[PDB]
Amino acid sequence: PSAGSHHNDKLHFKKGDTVIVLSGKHKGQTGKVLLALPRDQKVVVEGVNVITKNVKPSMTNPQGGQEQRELALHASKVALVDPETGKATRVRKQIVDGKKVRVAVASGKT
Amino acid sequence: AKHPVPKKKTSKSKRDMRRSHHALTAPNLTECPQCHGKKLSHHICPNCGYYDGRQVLA
Amino acid sequence: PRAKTGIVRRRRHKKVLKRAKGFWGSRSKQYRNAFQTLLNAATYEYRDRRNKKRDFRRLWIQRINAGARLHGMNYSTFINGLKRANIDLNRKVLADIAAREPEAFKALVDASRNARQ
RNA sequence: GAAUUGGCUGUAAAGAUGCGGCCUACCCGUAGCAGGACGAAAAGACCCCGUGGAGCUUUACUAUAGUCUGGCAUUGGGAU
RNA sequence: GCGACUGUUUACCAAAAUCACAGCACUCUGCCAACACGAACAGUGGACGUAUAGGGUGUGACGCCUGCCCGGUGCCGGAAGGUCAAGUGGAGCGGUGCAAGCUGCGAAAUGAAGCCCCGGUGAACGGCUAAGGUAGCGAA
RNA sequence: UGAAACAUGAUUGCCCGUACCGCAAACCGACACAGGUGUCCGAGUGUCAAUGCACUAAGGCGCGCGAGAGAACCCUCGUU
RNA sequence: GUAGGGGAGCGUUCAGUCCGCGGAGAAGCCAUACCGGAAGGAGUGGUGGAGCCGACUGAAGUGCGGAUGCCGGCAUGAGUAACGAUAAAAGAAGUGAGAAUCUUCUUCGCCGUAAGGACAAGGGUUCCUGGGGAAGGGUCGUCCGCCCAGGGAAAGUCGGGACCUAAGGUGAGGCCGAACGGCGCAGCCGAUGGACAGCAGGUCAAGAUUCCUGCACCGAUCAUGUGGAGUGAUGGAGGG
RNA sequence: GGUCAAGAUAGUAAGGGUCCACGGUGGAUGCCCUGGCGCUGGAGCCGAUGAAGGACGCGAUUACCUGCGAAAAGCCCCGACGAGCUGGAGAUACGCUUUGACUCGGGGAUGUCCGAAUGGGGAAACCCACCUCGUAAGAGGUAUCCGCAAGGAUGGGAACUCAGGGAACUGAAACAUCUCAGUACCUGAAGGAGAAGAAAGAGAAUUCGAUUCCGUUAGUAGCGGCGAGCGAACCCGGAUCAGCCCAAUCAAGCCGAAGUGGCUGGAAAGCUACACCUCAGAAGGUGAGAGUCCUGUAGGCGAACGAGAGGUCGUUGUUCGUGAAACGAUGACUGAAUCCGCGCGGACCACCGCGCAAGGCUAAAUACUCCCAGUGACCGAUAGCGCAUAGUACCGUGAGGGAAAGGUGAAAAGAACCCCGGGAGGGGAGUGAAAGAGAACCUGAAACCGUGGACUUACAAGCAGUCAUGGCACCUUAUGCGUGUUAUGGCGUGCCUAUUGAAGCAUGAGCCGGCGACUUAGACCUGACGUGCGAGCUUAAGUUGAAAAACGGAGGCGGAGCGAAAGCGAGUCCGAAUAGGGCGGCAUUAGUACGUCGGGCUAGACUCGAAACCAGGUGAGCUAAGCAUGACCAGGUUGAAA
Ligand SMILES: [Mg+2]
Ligand SMILES: [Mg+2]
Ligand SMILES: [Mg+2]
Ligand SMILES: [Mg+2]
Ligand SMILES: [Mg+2]
Ligand SMILES: [Mg+2]
Ligand SMILES: [Mg+2]
Ligand SMILES: [Mg+2]
Repeated sequence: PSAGSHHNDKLHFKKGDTVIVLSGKHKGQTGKVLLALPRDQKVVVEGVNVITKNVKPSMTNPQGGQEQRELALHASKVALVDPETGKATRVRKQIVDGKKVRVAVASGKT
Repeated sequence: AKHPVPKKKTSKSKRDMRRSHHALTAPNLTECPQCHGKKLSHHICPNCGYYDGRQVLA
Repeated sequence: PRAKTGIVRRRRHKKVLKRAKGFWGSRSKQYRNAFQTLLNAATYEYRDRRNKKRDFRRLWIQRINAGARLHGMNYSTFINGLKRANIDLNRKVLADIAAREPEAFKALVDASRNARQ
C-alpha cells in the first residue's frame, strides 16, 4: 500500500508555521499548523473544518451529536508564506544560533 | 448405482407446467363479533379470547 | 506478450445470440445451441429462395385455372391458347388479372378458344 | 445435446417419439407399475489387434549371485 | 462321498475335500555341521544345541498293506580310456636393421573340475520302446 | 577420648501429572456416524447354578424434526 | 466440393512513429431497423468514471462449442428422497420478541454385568459462573459439547522422575565395510514387570490419599541423652 | 321486436411461450497496484567467542506478525537529522522529545531454552549430576578428534566445482552390443568460485612452448550389431596472460534554478493570456494530465569514522565398442636403467624427430546464482512465484502434497438524530462531486431466479426453424420501410467425431464465463519471395563505444572435374587405345550475405492420456508374524491315571 513516500516523509514545514492552502478548496485560506504528520503527509491547520458526529455508545451518558473538528490535508498547502502569497524557499544561512539554518523566498524571513 | 435417473434436464417451462398447482389458498378470515379483529371460523379469537364469552385468557 | 481473448469473444457471441429471437428456449438464450440452430438455419434460408420461386408460380397456376375453369376451359388448355396467339404473352400477372378483373380475364379466356378450335 | 419427448405399418447404417403413409390425442398435475427411452453406472473384465505391459514356467537365448575347480600371492623350514 | 481327530484360511462374493497335524519314509549334516540372513576371512541365527540332533522333501490317526519297469533325467559310487582351460614348453613361420639385437605369429607333449563311459538307486523325476499293473477298489 | 544403633525434641521435604470426556455427541471412524477401544466395580427378587433370563434399586436415559392418516406396495412381527 | 495445395484479407495484445481524443466525461458494459463481399465497422442513446480511437510499420502466450478437457458460477432431478436404530410420551407451571423442541413440577416408558460407576489410552479446557444468540446442532431453540469473558486444577507418602532391570535400543575402547555406513563386551537408555512412607472424614459454582480437620508414617540434617564401641565397600554369599 | 330453428364466431388462462422494462444472483470485462518473471550488472560464505533454523518469553491492553530477549517492540557510545515520536493496526490511557527524541549510518553491551550441540540422559526446546569461584542469589567448566603449545576440526549453505558409487524408461520401429549416460539419483570434500596448471606435451614446421574459456577447424579425421547413431585434435582468430619452489571510489546525508491571472470543475498541474528556468523537460506525488507546488533530478558538497617406470592377466579413458590398436590408467602377479642414460612420436624395426616421468604451491580470464540494483515490443490477479503472500488452511501415520483470496472516497468527512424490527435489514435526514461510492463499498458481462407490460396459447403429434400471408402492437439509424409478436400454409432427419455409409437406438457433451493445442532453437540442410553487393560475397569470438554502432577476415560459400586411391586435369576413371560412365564446351546462362516465409533435421516438438521400468527415501501406529513383560476365561456337565 505504498503511502506518503512518493514525497519523502518530509514535511516542508513545522507544526507551528502559518500556511496558505493553495489548490483544492480553501485556496489561499491560512492558518497555524497544529499537526504535522510527515509519514502520511497529513497537516492539521486551523483552516479547513468539519462537523463530525462522535460515535460514543455507552459512553457515560452519550449525548453525542456533531463536533466541529479540523480535517487534515496533504501537500495541498504550500508551507510558509511572507509576501502573503505562497512562496518557495531557498536563501538560508544561520543566526546567533549558527547551530541552525533558516529559509526564505524572494525576501528573507520565516 | 443410482438406478433410475432422468434422461434430460427439464425445461424451465416444463418445470413450471408442473408447479401450476402449488399456490396457497389464503385463509378465509372472519371478523370477531367482539374486538372485531379477524378470526378463524370455528376457532377462538386470538385477540380477545372469545367464542361467545371469553374462553382463553386475555 | 500474453494476449487474452477478452471482449473479443463476448462480442462474437452476442452477434449470434442476438440473431436468435423468437427462437424457443435455450435456442435463443444459450450460445452453443443458438448458434448451432443457425447452421440448420443456413440450410433453410438459402434453399428457401431458390424455392419460394417454386411456391409462388404454384399459387399463380392454381388461380389461373379456377377462373379458366370458371368459363369452361382449364389452365392446360387456356395457357396453350394464349400461346397459340404469340399476340398474348402475360402469364406473369395473368392470375391476378383472373383474380381481380373478371371482365378482363373472360376476354383472354374466349380469346384463346378463338385461337383454339 | 436441446425438446413443442403418441400408436400402427413401412423406410432408413439392418429394433425410429422428431423420415413416409394412416390412426389416436383438450391443457396441468397426484399416487402407483416398470415394457421402451438399444434407460444409469464402469472409454466391455469375453474376443481380436498392439513388433504394449506384467506375474509365472522351462532341457527358449543370454548373463549373473552363488558355487566346484587349475595356476598365482599371503606361505615357510626338513627328507624320497 | 471326502477329510482321521481339535485346529487353520481367501480383512471387503470361496471355511471347504484347502492348509496344519500326531504318525511314516527318503536324504543331507561331525559341529566355526548341513542350512540361511549379510557390503563383510564382521556379526548372527541354527544351538549356549551336537545325530535317538538339526536341515530339507514328501505322506498324513489307526488298520491290512504298498507290486512291476532303472532305457531316458537326476542323485551316489566306480572309473581304464576319449575329449577339455589358463599355464608350462620351444621348434616352425615373418618383420626391421649393416649388425649385434629388438620385435609379430605359433605346434608337440604336457595340464583341474567336468562331459562321454561302467554299475547302482523308485516313500527319486517318471513309466505300467526299460517294463509292462501283485493286492485292493471300479460308469467312482 | 568423642563409633555404629535407640529414643526425645527440632528443621526439612525437590521436578512432572493431577479440571472435563473417557464402550463415547469430548478417543479412532470426513459427519454431535447403529461400528471399533484395554482394565476394574457391577445391587435385589425369583429360576439346580450363573457375570444366563425376566422384572427392578442406585444411578442413567426416552436416542435434536413434529403432527395426522390407516390405501396399493416394502420391511419386521402375531394367528390361520 | 472432403484430405491437400495456392491467393486476398478481418480481429486481439504488445512496440516504434504520425494525427489526435477525454471529468460538459476514456476504456469496459448494455440497446439498435446503418455500413462493408466476409472476417468485421460506424452512428446515436444508456451505464461508467478514467485513461483512450484512427493510420503506417514491427513482434506475437493472437481468434475456440466440442477434447468423459481445466477452474468458477448457476441450473435439472424437486421441494422430491431423506432428517441416522419402532426405549413412547402427557399435562401443568415458568421464561421469552418468538418455543413441540429451554427450565420447574408431577406422571409415564427404556437400561440396570448396563444405555450405572472408576480408570487407561487418546483428546484438550471440552470443566464451573455470567453472558451470547451469526454459523455448527440433519427441525425449533430463549439451549448446547457451539461464540465471548472471567474463574477452576494445590500432594514428603497416589503414578512417573531424582532407584532397578526385560525384549529391544545404544555402545568408549574392538570386529567389518566404495562412500553414507554395518556389527559389538562392559556400561547406559529402556515398562508393560521389581522396589517403596498414610488413613478416616469435611467441603468451593468448579480440585481432593493433593486444601482443612483428627490422628499417623518415611528419609534426611542438627541438638540432647543413652551407649559404650568400630564402622563395614562399584567385591563374596543369602534373598529378591 | 320477440320465440323457435340452422349456421357461424369471439371472449375468459390454471399454467406456459416470445419480446420489452426493471431488478437479484454471479463474477467475466476494462482501468488500476500495494505482487511476480527474465536478463544485465553487483555481491558471494555463516558457525563452539556456538550458526542455520527453531521453543518459551518481553509489551498499560496483545491472540497474529515484527523487533528483541529478561538489561527483552529494547540498553551505551560516535556520527548523521532537525519535531516529531509513541511498530504493522488502524484504539484509549500513560508519556517521551534541543542538556534534540524518532529515524538512518557505524561500533559495543545484553542475548533464557533447543539445535553440530558437545556435563550425563533424552521420544528437540526437557530431566538429572559434579568440580571450582561465591553474599547467597549468581558465575564458570565439565564432548569427541589432531597437535608440547597456541590453535585447528565437527554443523549449515539455492545453484555452480571435483571426487567416490552410478540407473532405467527411451532409441535401434522387436532385442542381448550399442543408445538414453556416465545424464538422473546417492555419498564425500570445498570455495566464492572451482577444477587445471609450468611438458618424460602437442605437431610434421627440424613449429608451437603452463592451465583454463569463447570462435573456428568439423560434423572434417575417425568410432559404429561399420546399424541406430556417437564424434575429436592441430593450425588460426580472441578473453587472459606469472611462474616459482623442493629431494640427492561505494553507504547515512546536506545544498540545489524557474509563475501568475482569468476560465471550466466538486477539485485543475487541463484551457487561455502573458512570464521565467534549463551542465538539472529522468521520475513519483498533489481532489484530472505536474520543467517553474512538494519530493526529486543536473551539478556541488559530504563525517567521527566504515568498507574495498616396463610387462603379463583382468578392465578402462581419449573418436578407440578388440580391432593390426598405441598411449594413458590400475586390481593382481612381477620388476629396469641412468648418457657413448630414459619416454614417446598409434602394432613392430631402423633411421629421423619432440620431451626429460615417479615432490610440491600458484594469480587471472571460467561457472552458478540465496541476496542486491537497474532494466524489459514480460505478466498485471483462472496472468504472474504456490503465495498481491501462505507453504498457512486444508489432506497424509509419514516421506509428502498444498489452496482461494485485490479495488469505499480526493479526504472518513464512514452515516449524529428519527421510522418499522429482538436482530438482521431497510426508509428518511445529514456528509460527499457522486451513496445512479456505505463499508457482504471501482466496472459489474453471461448462465441462472423473479416482478410488471405487450402479443399469444387449453382437436394438439411437435430438432424446434425457414419461406409466405393475414391479425395485433409499436414506430429515436424507423411511419415509409420497417421493428416486435403472433395465426395458418409449405418446406424441413441437432452439432461434432468416426465412417463404405450418421437424425441416428454409434462417440462426446447439463448451461454460461473465463483458461485451453503445430511453437521455440540451433553461424544446421533445402527451396519461394525480397534487399545489398556481384565474379566475387560474408563475417564468428571479441574490441572499443552505446539515451547510438563502428572496429574485428581466424573462418565459411562461388571459383574443375574425374577416380577406391596414387594421382591426373577440362579432362578423368574402365582397358593393354579408341565402346562407354561421370565432367567441361554445348546457342546459353554467376553467385553470395541478410530477411519473411514453405518444408527437412535434431531437441518435450501440434495438446492431453498409459499399463510399466529405474533411483533415493517414507511406512509393521492397519495387517502378517517374532521377542520381553502383564492381563482374562459366569456357571454348569463328565469323570482318566493313581
Ligand atoms: Mg420401483
Ligand atoms: Mg476336516
Ligand atoms: Mg473345526
Ligand atoms: Mg409420522
Ligand atoms: Mg465447453
Ligand atoms: Mg478483475
Ligand atoms: Mg509470499
Ligand atoms: Mg466406440
